[PDB]
Amino acid sequence: SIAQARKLVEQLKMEANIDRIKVSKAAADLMAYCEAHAKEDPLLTPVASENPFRE
Amino acid sequence: CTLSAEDKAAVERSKMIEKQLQKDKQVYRRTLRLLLLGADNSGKSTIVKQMRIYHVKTSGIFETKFQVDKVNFHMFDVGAQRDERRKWIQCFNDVTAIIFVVDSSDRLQEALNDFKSIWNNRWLRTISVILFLNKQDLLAEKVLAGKSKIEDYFPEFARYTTPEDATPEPGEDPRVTRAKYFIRKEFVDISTASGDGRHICYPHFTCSVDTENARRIFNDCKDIILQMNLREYNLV
Amino acid sequence: QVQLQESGGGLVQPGGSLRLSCAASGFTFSNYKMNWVRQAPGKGLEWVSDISQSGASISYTGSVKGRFTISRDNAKNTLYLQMNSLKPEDTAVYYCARCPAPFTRDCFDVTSTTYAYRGQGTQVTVSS
Amino acid sequence: ELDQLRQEAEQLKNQIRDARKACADATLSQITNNIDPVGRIQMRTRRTLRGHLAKIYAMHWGTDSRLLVSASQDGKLIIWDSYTTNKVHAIPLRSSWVMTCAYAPSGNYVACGGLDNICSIYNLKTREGNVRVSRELAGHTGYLSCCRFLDDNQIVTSSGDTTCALWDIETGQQTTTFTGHTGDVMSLSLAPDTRLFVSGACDASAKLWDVREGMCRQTFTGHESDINAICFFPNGNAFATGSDDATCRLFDLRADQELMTYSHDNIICGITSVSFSKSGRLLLAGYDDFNCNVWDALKADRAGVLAGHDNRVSCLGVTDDGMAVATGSWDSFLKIWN
Amino acid sequence: VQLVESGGGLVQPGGSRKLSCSASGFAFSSFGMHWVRQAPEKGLEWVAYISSGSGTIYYADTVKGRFTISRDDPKNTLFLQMTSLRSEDTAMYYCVRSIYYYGSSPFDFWGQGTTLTVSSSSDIVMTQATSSVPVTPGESVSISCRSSKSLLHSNGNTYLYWFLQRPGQSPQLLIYRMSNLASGVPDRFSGSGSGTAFTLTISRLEAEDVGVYYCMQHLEYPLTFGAGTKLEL
Amino acid sequence: ENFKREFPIVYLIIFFWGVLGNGLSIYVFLQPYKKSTSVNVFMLNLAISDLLFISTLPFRADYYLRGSNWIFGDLACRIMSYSLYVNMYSSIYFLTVLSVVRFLAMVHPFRLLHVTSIRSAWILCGIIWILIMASSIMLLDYKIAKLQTMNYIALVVGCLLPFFTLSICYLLIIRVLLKGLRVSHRKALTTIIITLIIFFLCFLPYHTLRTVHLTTWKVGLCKDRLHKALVITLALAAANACFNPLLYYFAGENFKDRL
Ligand SMILES: CCCCCCCCCCCCC/C=C/[C@@H](O)[C@H](CO)NC(=O)CCCCCCCCCCCCCCC
Ligand SMILES: CC(C)CCC[C@@H](C)[C@H]1CC[C@H]2[C@@H]3CC=C4C[C@@H](O)CC[C@]4(C)[C@H]3CC[C@]12C
Ligand SMILES: CC(C)CCC[C@@H](C)[C@H]1CC[C@H]2[C@@H]3CC=C4C[C@@H](O)CC[C@]4(C)[C@H]3CC[C@]12C
Repeated sequence: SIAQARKLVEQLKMEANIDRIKVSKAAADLMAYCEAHAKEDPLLTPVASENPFRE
Repeated sequence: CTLSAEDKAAVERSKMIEKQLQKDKQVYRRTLRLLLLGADNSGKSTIVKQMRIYHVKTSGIFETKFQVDKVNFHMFDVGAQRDERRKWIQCFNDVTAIIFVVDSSDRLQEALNDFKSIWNNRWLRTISVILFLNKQDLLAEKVLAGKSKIEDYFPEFARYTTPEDATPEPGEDPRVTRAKYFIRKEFVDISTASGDGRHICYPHFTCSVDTENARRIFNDCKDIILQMNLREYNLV
Repeated sequence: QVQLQESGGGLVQPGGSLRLSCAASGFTFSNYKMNWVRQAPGKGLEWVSDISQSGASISYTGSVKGRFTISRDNAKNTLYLQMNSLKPEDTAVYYCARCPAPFTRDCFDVTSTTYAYRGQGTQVTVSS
Repeated sequence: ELDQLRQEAEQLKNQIRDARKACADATLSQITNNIDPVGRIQMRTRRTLRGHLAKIYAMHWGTDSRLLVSASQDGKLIIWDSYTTNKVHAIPLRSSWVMTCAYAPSGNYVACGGLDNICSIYNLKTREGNVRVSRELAGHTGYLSCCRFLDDNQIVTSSGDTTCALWDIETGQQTTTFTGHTGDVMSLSLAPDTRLFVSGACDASAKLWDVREGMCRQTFTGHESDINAICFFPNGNAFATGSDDATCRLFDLRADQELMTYSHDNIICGITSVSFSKSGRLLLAGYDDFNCNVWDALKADRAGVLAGHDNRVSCLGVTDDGMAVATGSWDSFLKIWN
Repeated sequence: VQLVESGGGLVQPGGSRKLSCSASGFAFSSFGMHWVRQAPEKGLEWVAYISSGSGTIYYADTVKGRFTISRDDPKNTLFLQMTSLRSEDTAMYYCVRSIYYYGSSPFDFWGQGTTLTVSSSSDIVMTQATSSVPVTPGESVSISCRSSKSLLHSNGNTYLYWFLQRPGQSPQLLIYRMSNLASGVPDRFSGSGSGTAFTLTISRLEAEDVGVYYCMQHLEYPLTFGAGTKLEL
Repeated sequence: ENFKREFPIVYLIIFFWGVLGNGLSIYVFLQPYKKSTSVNVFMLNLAISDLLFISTLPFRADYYLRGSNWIFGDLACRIMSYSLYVNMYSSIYFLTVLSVVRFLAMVHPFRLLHVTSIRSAWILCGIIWILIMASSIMLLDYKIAKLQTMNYIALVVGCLLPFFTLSICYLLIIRVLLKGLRVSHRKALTTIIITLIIFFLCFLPYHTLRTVHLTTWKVGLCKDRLHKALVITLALAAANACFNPLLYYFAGENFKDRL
């Protein structure tokens, strides 16, 4: 069990000493990606004429 | 018509596939699928040996086939899985008759908790359990000629006073019958406490030399089928 | 993250009254059927007490019938185990375990050699 | 003695929580309060694929957004046309307890695996007629939960032995073994560029992995119960977790903490599957209460319900071009929606 | 993965001929089976068809009701009878298999089918360009063909094939449905089209890329061909 | 010559309750479930038979209310009467085949002789429907016609034979249920015995009374009890369409699952 505590603490070092971009950036990035691809999501803006699953 | 010749022969392919799917559906519904549960002390492997006489290193599930009276049974012993079982147990919601094997001679409250957790589990309700109260012989020697008692680990056994037994084995001592009934009652209390009608538990008193364990699955199985047919033919 | 920190434990005499506790954080407490499980030395985990979601249904192992009492203050997120007349055999390390899933009445594999919503545990000792 | 190391691990937890808290002064919703709601999303069962005898654990789309593989506990891999409802192939399995299926991104292969601990690779586009087994990948000690092809020769298989494993299909030998989770691993999601993959397990934790060496980059722990399904956002800088505490949550890798939880009080059953659409505005989650809910991934409210299944929804999938979602279910029927 | 046949040779203009086939190399009972016949100093001609799970048995318009294409899934044989043999139906017979499902490549591997000889209509037409076009290696040929009826179903695909043959051995598929290359065909062969007339482009015409470039449509069942353009060195 | 007794309201009540009990049933049988097996084909057949019968009911109700009203209508009188009382003899056979299916399921469950929903079930539907129609198209014509021998041969096979088949099937099922008792066996026994009694009620009382005088009272004499009881059979036959929804598929779970 001592080696298990060893390998957990080694890992918990890594997630601690890793960089984090502030949440504002990530929220803005996801929102910008959603804006970028909205016009071509055929489930959100339903297909106009070309959808292959009619009738 | 409005589809080409390629689409035509594609549809002939899909239909030829339906023919095989129907043959397999005829195979798949005439077979009864049993999930066999149990612990390390339970004679689970010996029961599997019993049906094999009646009938690949890290294998994650085992699978034995036996037939009783021209009815194919298909028993799924669990192999190299981990201790936790709340996920891989969901794979067996549509089986007939979980076959639960317990060590009667005792750890027994662990078996009671296993039964209670199988019984009350969503996705495992509507499945009728078939208790095999195993190791009955060991229970006989443990009670009739032993210092170990059921009064401890189970205080409500001193004030038990066996119900009117129907027809025990002639050689069974009154104390043997008393304990043998107390353990079965202990399981049936869980069985009847929450599984209203879509559930039955079919307790049995089985041993390592018990050569009727296959038939006692057939009869229970037959009766589990009958209840399903009663609900689906609207007859109840 | 799902935390379950036990309290209590010690060197009560064979007959003393020792109260366990269990701080819980990281889950909405009220929705889970929690447990008490203990590990006597040289043996696997055994299940002890089985308080329900709201404090209604309660179960015990036979060996602690009458002797042990379980309560839970869902407002204080805390599980409890009142141990009385501690006979000199239940000297186990005592884990505060939890139901795998909410809104459920059964507890699969709570006494698993591996289970994840269990606790660190506390130790009870007797004879001194 | 040993308690010193465990206390230092607790201190590492405290510092990690402090860092994750300090990198957040505004929730996702504040940043996306002014974005226009998606309105009501209505999707109708265009096709219904029937032919599976028993419940369906997994479906995987092809990359052509037209072919589709589904696995069922009768022990069939069936490959569908999903434009027409034709059955392209119907593969019988040696183990009828398959929990997962995958379709190779080339379209050449399918792997199923399941409760037998082996990932069987099936060759579809053989010069010969029938679909035969490429090989079986036998190195896991618990049931296979998920499996995803990286290419024709690399497949990432998740297992109930708490470890994910990267395989080399030519040799049949584990190229890498990922060994962080304590509870067994239930779902798997390759990154858009296949450099990473997230992994949700029965310890209520999701781990971001680096599939170059086999070490865990990040661990995300926000859920209450065990995590049943994961899926990267189309971006690759986020992922959604479908858990058993009746919630879905969106985690992002770069900030490395939870962004929103998609929950409603009426839901008290677990999530079985998650999927985004194409722009990641529309998270689709399958439930145990028999019907998929469509979640506005940026508002955190329901918009649309895919209620057409008699039993629990066991799998989901959006096409690579995003035209359709297919939902398998324990009633043994696949439905394509639009 | 071989297809071989039996019988064949001299025949009378009213003699019964049992032209069998043998297929002992693949999953026989998952494949559609056509027959295609080569008139000796001419092009090659479509004949009977029998789909997987014999349930669609189409025929030509010149032999319709004479020779009863059959099947034997156990023995892996295409038994054929024939008795009429109208003095000009004698030719070189080919046994092409084809599997039909989305993305599949039909008309992939052909047999040999010996050359028995006699001892004495709203179909489509696949007309091709000059039948020789002599070109030396290294040059990019662009031999084409013409379809009377537009080979473009509302699916979105053109049902035009492209075959090559050699002085000797049987033909092969190069590019099925006018774009998609076959299995063992070099990436030098290609294809592009508009709907009724269009071409395949080769680049590095080596010593084995020489032969007659036949062509097929697959919208209706005359399954027509052309005279074939024989590229010379 | 004994029909001048207009006891109208009964027909209208039966029409209301039967149509509400049967439209719901066809609607919920119309749901795309993997239903149970080929057992809802038979109940669908019975439901549509009952629907068409109860649909024919209002116009003969008008006839028996206003004696001269229906004869005004059109040529349809003969087709209506003759080839729409094909329903009753077909509705009988559908309930008797349903009873045979139930007997096979309950008493002999390890013999899968009730399968094939698509078509080894609808083949029986087509056989019964078309065979009954064809056996009826030999004598297409209320207003009486010479049907002396017609009733007798219809009774020996189309009336009593299902009785000796339905009764035996349900009795053989009852033998099983006698020896979980309480929850299942008692509720199956109640449903079975109620179905048996109500079937014996209507059907037998319309048939025997219609035969006797297909032998006595239009070729001879009668008195008020006979043809009034005669109304009993017509009314009770009608009455059934009201119970057929509640009888076979009110206490069942299969059915109550859908709605
Ligand atoms: C399906 C497999 C096996 C074959 C099927 C057997 C057929 C089952 C249905 C029977 C035949 C076709 C349907 C025929 C209907 C009429 O036949 C009609 C009974 O509905 N006539 C009589 O009852 C005649 C009875 C005579 C008694 C007269 C009293 C009143 C009854 C109505 C007629 C009154 C006659 C009026 C005074 C002359
Ligand atoms: C007897 C009268 C009322 C009609 C008889 C019913 C007819 C439809 C036939 C058709 C299906 C038949 C069954 C076929 C299966 C068998 C064989 C054996 O298991 C005993 C009888 C049994 C169970 C038959 C019962 C008789 C049966 C039910
Ligand atoms: C549903 C039934 C009515 C089908 C029609 C005929 C009935 C009479 C037939 C069908 C098959 C028959 C039963 C099945 C076989 C047995 C076992 C043995 O004891 C001989 C008679 C007996 C007990 C039969 C009694 C009559 C039976 C029930």
